[PDB]
Amino acid sequence: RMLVAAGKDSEAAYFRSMLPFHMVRFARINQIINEDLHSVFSLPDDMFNA
Amino acid sequence: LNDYLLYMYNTRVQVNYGPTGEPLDFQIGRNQYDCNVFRADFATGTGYNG
Repeated sequence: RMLVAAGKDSEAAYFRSMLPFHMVRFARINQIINEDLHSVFSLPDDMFNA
Repeated sequence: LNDYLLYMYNTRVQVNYGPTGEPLDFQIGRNQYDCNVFRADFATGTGYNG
């Protein structure tokens, strides 16, 4: 919305077209973090929050 | 079709979104042409040949 309001059109449409690639990449990252990096070596919650 | 209508649009053409968030739920142009009629509905023919 900010890019469109500022008169930027080509790259606004470029990002709008590139959105599914972004979503797929971040889904892969979430899957790796949640289902591969789980061990006792993972940081405890009380330190992660702090 | 929803992805096509929002490709390379600027501030000159006015876009007004709706509350539902469904595809094709906006009013476009100075005359505010309602685009909700193009969503599929099998009870009565809308947005297709019949």
